[PDB]
Amino acid sequence: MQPYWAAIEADIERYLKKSITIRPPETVFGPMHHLTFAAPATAASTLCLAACELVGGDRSQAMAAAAAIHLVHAAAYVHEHLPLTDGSRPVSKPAIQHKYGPNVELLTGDGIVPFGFELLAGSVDPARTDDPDRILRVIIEISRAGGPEGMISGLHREEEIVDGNTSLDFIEYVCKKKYGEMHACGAACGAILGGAAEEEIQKLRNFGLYQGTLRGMMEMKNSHQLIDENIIGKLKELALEELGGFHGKNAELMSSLVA
Amino acid sequence: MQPYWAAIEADIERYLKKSITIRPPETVFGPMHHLTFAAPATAASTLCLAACELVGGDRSQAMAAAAAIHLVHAAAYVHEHLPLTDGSRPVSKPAIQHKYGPNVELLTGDGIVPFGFELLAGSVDPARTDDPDRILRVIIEISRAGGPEGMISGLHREEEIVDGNTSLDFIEYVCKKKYGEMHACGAACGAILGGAAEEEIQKLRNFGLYQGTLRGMMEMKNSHQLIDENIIGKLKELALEELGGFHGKNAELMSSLVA
Amino acid sequence: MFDFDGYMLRKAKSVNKALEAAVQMKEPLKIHESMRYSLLAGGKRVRPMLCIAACELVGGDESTAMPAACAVEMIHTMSLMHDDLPCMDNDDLRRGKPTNHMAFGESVAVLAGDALLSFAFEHVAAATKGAPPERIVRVLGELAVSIGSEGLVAGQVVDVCSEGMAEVGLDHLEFIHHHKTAALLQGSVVLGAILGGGKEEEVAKLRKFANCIGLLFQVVDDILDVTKKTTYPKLIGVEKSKEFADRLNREAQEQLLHFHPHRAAPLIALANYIAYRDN
Amino acid sequence: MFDFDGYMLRKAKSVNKALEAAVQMKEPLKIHESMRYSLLAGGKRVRPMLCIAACELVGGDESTAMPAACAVEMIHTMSLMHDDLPCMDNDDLRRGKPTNHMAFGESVAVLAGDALLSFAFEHVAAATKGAPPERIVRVLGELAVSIGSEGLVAGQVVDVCSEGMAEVGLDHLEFIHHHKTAALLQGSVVLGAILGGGKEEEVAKLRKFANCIGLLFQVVDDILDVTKSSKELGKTAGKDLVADKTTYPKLIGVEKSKEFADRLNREAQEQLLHFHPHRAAPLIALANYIAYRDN
Ligand SMILES: C=C(C)CCOP(=O)(O)OP(=O)(O)O
Ligand SMILES: CC(C)=CCSP(=O)(O)OP(=O)(O)O
Ligand SMILES: [Mg+2]
Ligand SMILES: [Mg+2]
Ligand SMILES: [Mg+2]
Ligand SMILES: [Mg+2]
Repeated sequence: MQPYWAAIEADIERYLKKSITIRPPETVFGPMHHLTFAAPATAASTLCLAACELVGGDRSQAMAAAAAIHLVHAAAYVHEHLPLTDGSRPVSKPAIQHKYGPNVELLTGDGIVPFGFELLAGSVDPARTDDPDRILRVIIEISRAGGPEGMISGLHREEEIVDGNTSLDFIEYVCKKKYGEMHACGAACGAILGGAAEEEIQKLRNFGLYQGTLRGMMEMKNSHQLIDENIIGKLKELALEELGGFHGKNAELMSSLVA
Repeated sequence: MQPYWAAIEADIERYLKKSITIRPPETVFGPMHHLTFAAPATAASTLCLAACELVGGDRSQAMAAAAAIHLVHAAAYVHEHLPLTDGSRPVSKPAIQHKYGPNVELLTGDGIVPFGFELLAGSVDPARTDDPDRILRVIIEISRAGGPEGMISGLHREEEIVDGNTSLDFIEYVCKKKYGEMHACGAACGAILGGAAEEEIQKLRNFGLYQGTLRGMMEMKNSHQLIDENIIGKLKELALEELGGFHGKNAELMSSLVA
Repeated sequence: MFDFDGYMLRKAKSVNKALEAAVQMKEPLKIHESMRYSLLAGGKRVRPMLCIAACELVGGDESTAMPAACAVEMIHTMSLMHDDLPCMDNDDLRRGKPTNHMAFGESVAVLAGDALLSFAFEHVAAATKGAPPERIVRVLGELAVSIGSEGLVAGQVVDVCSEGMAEVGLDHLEFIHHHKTAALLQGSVVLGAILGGGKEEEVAKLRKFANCIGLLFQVVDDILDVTKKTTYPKLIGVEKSKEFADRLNREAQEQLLHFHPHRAAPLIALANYIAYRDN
Repeated sequence: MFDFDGYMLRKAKSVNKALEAAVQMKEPLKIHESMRYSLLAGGKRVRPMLCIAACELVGGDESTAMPAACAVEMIHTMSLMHDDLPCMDNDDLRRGKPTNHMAFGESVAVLAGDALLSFAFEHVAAATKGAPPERIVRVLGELAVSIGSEGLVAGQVVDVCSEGMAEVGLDHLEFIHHHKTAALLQGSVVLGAILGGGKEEEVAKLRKFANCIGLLFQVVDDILDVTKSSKELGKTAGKDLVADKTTYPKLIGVEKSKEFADRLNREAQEQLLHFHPHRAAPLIALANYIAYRDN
């Protein structure tokens, strides 16, 4: 990836390590710490800091939210790769590595999601006026994007993808749900915490939606290549359009993320 | 009550028969007329005329919408009962008889649906200034309720029901989509065409939504009996509660089918 | 005109874009997947073009007519999905790809088709901006009339009902063609023309142009099959079929004599393309 | 004179009616069917009642507390759904019906559990009316701390990871019970106390009280696990028997266990003396019920 994005990503990693310190009970915090970083990095998170900067604010205003987004995603990744006895989830080729047993992964997943809201409720600075109304709004975006009508519908419908007999349209929908909504949430939260106006939030939201969707297709391309650049050009186009109206030292970086 | 609801089904029927004249080519209108009338009537239309009068309008101001709702309903009925080659749609134990072949039933339903919209556009009285907006709004309401989001969705999920193996939650949902959406639509349009304010329309829409789910849930009791009466009352409760603010006979006569 | 092909291609493009945005994948997924499968399969988008061209012809803009353009392609598409069905023409392919019911089942093909039909009314009704309410209702009135028991569906019933009595005369063959093909083109040009704010006189000329090219297409099509059941050649011979095609084309063009020459050009250019197609 | 059976019956009807409205069937149907199947199957609603009673106690009303009350019950529910899974306690009966995974599959049970967890935060955040924004935020943080790696989840993980522990110190057995069970009850009493406008001292006193009944609740759970049948409890009872699990009926036997619950109740009610006895009657009642329930 590009220097700017990798640098933003590294600040989230630093912020996460400084926030999750292994302590007793280690049997609890070791898995919590390991599993947070074992989940893949997600742009819905760096996008939150980036969106913030673009509209005004300073990246520190969106850190807590960016960490929360990563954590909600981290929890979902852990659960979707969970060893399930009954063959309920189409035994996915993935076969990722597992340092801990199913029970500890299940539970750690369950402890990571609340940690996200904790940092958010506790990132409330006495010296910030509109702090609580925006944090609150962001908690709502996050819990919705990680809920039953968001990322969860995406994971659920993804179990119905039969390798090379499922259409591109369906796959794009699963990526929209599974990655698009979280990205849309990240750019919007950043936009919110930065201080933009409704019109910009929706623009950045719409941008996140398309970009996360395109990103999911990329990670799905390595799977079954039917992916024409017709699908990708489509989403790339849809993304940049939403960005029309932002110009400057980042509003070309935000553009680079898709270009 | 008793004879009021009948004079209503009869007025809607005399308007339909006056609107669909068998004539050349009979190959086309024979089936169109037959199928419109062989379709069980739907309370969604009744409900439309009653809500229009309930709010003060004249029964005629809602006749076109009421007939359009029956036509949309009739088309779906014809289509949900098509003998199909592939075992797509489970075999209905109570099989309707067919006086016409599959091709003619399918095409006829395609001609019946637009005839309802034709009746609506054609009912605009140029000497009545509020006519276009109310009728426009009504066409949006009916096209949405008989569309992929409404009735079509219930028709489609209906096929997933296993007779002795399906929860009541799933079923009530299929009924809210298959019948509720349309009934809600009927009461809402009746109120719109009658001159009611937004407050009255929503209340009426809500009532219809609960009424149809409830009435469709009986159509079902015939079939799968797990026919709890805890859902019947949970719904009429929510229904009869929407009437609150409205009192009298019709303002509590609507509370006559919820019996 | 210059570059008629490039012009049809810009139109198909902005229309495809708008179709994609109008019908997104969503729950229930199989219904929506089936709707896009056939709607977005790419085709010439002639109907949308007619609507848009007619709107522009009388001063309107593409933007106002777009929902209506998408609508007529919607109708067109579901009429094809229904027609491929086992109980209809029973086609397993269309343009080299599995037909809609073969991909998703007959039930979804039927239901998705129905969804495209009511959505056409909804999208026109709810997405049209730049038109007064009465104009939009009139336009919904013309769509219903052009695809119902006196338009497309009539032409489709009478045809399935005449695949049995091979003694069809000129008048009967024209009935089917006018209803099965011209009615919906007539619908396209009328919505565009009305949404565009054209006079009643203007609407009538456009209605004529469509009926002429609608029939022009089936006639020409019969001529080509021959120089490669009832057909124009079995009924009146190729010579007269050709005379007829030329008359249809000339009449179509006569309708356009009074509009601005430059706005009329795409329509005149489409009539000639229809008349001279080699294939 | 306080009619506890009457008070709870209506509080629970009121809580059950709001849980059904907050989680409706909608696409994707199976996920939602799975959420309602376990959420509305039928718990006692101790946590949501505790939340509502603490809010009313410090001056507020049920309507301001109802969404958080529902939220604690959402999170409570998913925690049982996940606890029942084959990789966890692997049970077949919960609230009198087959466990969620057995009826929808393990996949949906995990996902719907996760759905309930996230939605409890959405719901408290978006539906609470009658509370300043900083107050809601604050309550969301209390909720988060009480169900995470310093609360519910920490208790649960030390639980499965200490199931071979035969050298189970009481300090270890208290860590488990305080966290896997008392942490969620405290949060329930705290969300209510804060949402009702309570002053820090009242919050602190109710937190202490809540820690008491919270521990009492688990001791009592362990004693029913051992003196009642599965039909009775509504869930699979007796597995804690076999395993090397750290229940109280282990380290002191049902008897020395009962006396202990007795001291806890008293101790909790002693914290209620901070409040006017007429206003504390409901929480006093909820406390004896926690001690005396049969299931
Ligand atoms: C002992 C714990 C921590 C949980 C089971 O609690 P409950 O006894 O409250 O069960 P339900 O009533 O909700 O079903
Ligand atoms: C404390 C939490 C989160 C779950 C249940 S603890 P447990 O398994 O000891 O008791 P039960 O399953 O309720 O029988
Ligand atoms: Mg045909
Ligand atoms: Mg065909
Ligand atoms: Mg357990
Ligand atoms: Mg257990």
